[PDB]
Amino acid sequence: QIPASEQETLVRPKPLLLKLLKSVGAQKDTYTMKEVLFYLGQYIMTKRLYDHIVYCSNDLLGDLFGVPSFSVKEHRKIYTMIYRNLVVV
Ligand SMILES: CC(C)(C)C[C@@H]1N[C@@H](C(=O)NCCN)[C@H](c2cccc(Cl)c2F)[C@]12C(=O)Nc1cc(Cl)ccc12
Repeated sequence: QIPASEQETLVRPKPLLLKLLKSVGAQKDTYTMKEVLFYLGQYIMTKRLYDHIVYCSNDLLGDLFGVPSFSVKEHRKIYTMIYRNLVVV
């Protein structure tokens, strides 16, 4: 059910993820996970990979996550895919 505390986690995205974030406006070295989820979420809507599965097999999101798609309901899984592209602060 995940803890609310997780969204407060401070993180430094690796180069590729930092590249995705910068496309929806991000301009920081370090982010809170809340910011990361919001910016990735706008990356997903503005680019219609979602309308409850997200389709990214032909996008760098797909490259960063290592999957051609994923269910937006699987939060623990999404969290694990995101941490592979960042370092905690
Ligand atoms: C464009 C969108 C797909 C509708 C946005 C997404 N909506 C959220 C959700 O759970 N919707 C169910 C309805 N309650 C989802 C989400 C929110 C908070 C934590 C997690 Cl792990 C999460 F998955 C969301 C998000 O906010 N950011 C985000 C980032 C990635 Cl990489 C995948 C999915 C998301």
